Amino acid sequence: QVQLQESGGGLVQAGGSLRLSCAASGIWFSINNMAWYRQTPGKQRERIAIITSAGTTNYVDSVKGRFTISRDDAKNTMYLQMNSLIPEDTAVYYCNLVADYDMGFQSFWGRGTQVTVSSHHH
Amino acid sequence: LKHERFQSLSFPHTKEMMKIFHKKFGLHNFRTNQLEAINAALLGEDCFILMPTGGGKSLCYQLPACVSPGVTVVISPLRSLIVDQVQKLTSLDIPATYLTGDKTDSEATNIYLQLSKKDPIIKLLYVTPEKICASNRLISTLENLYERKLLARFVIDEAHCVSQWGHDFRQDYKRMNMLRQKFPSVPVMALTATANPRVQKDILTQLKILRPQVFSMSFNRHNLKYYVLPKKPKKVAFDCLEWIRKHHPYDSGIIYCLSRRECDTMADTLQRDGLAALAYHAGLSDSARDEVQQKWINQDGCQVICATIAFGMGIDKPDVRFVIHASLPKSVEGYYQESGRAGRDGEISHCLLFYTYHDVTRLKRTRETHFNNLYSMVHYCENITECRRIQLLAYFGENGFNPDFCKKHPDVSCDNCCKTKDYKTRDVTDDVKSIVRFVQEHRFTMNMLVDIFLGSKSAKIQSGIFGKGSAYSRHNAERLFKKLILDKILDEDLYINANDQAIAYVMLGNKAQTVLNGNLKVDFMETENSSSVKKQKALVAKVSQREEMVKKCLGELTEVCKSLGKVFGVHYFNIFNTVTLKKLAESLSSDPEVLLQIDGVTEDKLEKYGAEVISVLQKYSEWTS
Ligand SMILES: Nc1ncnc2c1ncn2[C@@H]1O[C@H](COP(=O)(O)OP(=O)(O)O)[C@@H](O)[C@H]1O
Ligand SMILES: [Zn+2]
Repeated sequence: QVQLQESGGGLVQAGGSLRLSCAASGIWFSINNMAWYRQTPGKQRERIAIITSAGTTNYVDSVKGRFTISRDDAKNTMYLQMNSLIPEDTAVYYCNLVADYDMGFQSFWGRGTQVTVSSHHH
Repeated sequence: LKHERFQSLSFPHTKEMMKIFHKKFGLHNFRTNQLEAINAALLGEDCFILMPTGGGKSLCYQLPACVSPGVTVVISPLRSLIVDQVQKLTSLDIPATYLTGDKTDSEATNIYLQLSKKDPIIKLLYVTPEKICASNRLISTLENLYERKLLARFVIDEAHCVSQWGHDFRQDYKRMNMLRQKFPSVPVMALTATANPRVQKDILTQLKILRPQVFSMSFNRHNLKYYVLPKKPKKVAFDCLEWIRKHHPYDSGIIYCLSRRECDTMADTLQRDGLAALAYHAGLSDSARDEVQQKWINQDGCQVICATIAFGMGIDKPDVRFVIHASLPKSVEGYYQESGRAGRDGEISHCLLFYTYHDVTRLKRTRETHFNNLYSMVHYCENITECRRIQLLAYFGENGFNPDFCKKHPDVSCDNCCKTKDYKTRDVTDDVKSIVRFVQEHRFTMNMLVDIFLGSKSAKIQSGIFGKGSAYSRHNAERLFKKLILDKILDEDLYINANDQAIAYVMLGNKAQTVLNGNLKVDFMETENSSSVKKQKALVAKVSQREEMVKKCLGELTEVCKSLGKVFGVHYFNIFNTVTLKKLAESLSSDPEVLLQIDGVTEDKLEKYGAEVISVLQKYSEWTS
């Protein structure tokens, strides 16, 4: 019923910036909240930023200040502005949409995109 | 500040000052901080004028100069600007001239002759910055005026040119401090149209003016309509052509291009479709460049110049009716100053920004800060709801501005505010009270509340606010509850369950209780959804017989100014400005007792330009009601 397409991301030197995107598609659906997850090479998924349909945001410590989650309802798109990148941020980044109560509070996921932050030159 | 102190008419100069204000300039009422700044200047104070383009800065030093012993020395960055002001002054029989450098030594010496006599009739002496630096000839003249106490004051126009932080830094302005060294007793006056406060501050520090009277103002452009439009690539030129011919077929304008090349290209494309377009940039031969500005300023075979931002700043006229940015501006600050120079004459003018995110990647190809500014520009374009006047001023941190402007001034509404011109804002404090009470009694998600509020058969509860918003759209109902979260009346906290699944629910916010007390009221505007907007009936107000005559009259009045210009050897708009002309036509009178009651109409101007103008107005004598 819901489809999440992720764009942006890739290879970038430290200190640089990235912008992830997540477009939501479907014949009809509701939105409770949308979140960005991240998964380091040898760890499980970690919710780093989340936003509700009303605009209320919320962040984890490791990203606070640097990362800015936002949403555009007219285009049903949700961004994560990643600033001051470090090699530790190297991970897979998944988009997440949680529907509201008209649906079963279903949780849809994107396939994931690679944010690779390298230290050396390019 | 508020300069109550400088607002009095008890001053000794007030008698003479008002005489020149009414009879020489032809004006009736002072604008914001004009009387205050003028009074202050005539009391020997160091003034610092901050006003947007078209504000009325010229009067703040030109009028004082006319009512002062000796001559006022005005520094300008360009002879083009200088030439226009001197043309304006001599058109009012106010003695003035300039030493820019292209005046031959014979003429130049003749100026030094009139200044040396110590009986000078000349109140304003314009001057370029490098001239003071290079020519030690001018200095030895000024020193003589100084000795006889005839150096009235140093006016520094375009004062933002001293700052490297300004959009137009000039080296010679740093060397202006040497002018104060030799002449410390002389009052100094700085003017600028820069809204950037960071630049505004630097001007004072660099020019080293010690604690001056600061006359500030709202940098809102009262007469500019701000448009952002979708840039479908490969048809920008066609959209400019389409727009211009529809809205301003017979008025001058500017189109800003990124490259010297896009200028040439844009001009060509427009030309082959029949538009009098020319390119304008540093790539042009000096003969060509001079020929372009001749044709454009005088409206002789050129309607539109396609200029690079750098080169477009180098020339100007007061009746620019539209300014188009073909691509994406480097910054909001840059864009404001660029589009701001439109409609200096105070008449309505249009500012059109063509936007696509494609231009960002284009523009992408302290340089870290340079990237920041670009994104802020992108935010401006993508924002299609908030009033664009506020978006610009918010970038400068301007405080006080009322968001009611575009609604109270329909003629100059921005595109964003055009969308909502028909929607009514109402008070819904009652409904908000009910909502806060509902939430306070009872774990609901925002959407759950919306359904109840709407009257859905999907609603869990039917007790309280159920069906209260039965006359709300689902679009509006959702917007209201969105508003309540933003205004801190409501709040939202995350609730986690079995496996890290987070679900947001609505709780009361810090500002909730202050509403129940009755201390806070909320105003909500009901709007249509984007996919639900109804078309508007295009048919516009019918013309009346008199309204048809003022157009025709104004038309002839315009040509009379055009002719008088070439005769008197002066730009057509330095005869009568656009507002003066428009008001003459609106009177349709030939009675001089009524004409002199219009801004810009003076005894001298109505004497040497009168016969031709009154002639045209006589034809419509049987319509003057
Ligand atoms: N007190 C006033 N009353 C009516 N019109 C005024 C007054 N002061 C200035 N103007 C008009 O405003 C126009 C532009 O003023 P200008 O001196 O060019 O402002 P700026 O130099 O800040 O761009 C002029 O055409 C002038 O006729
Ligand atoms: Zn507006």
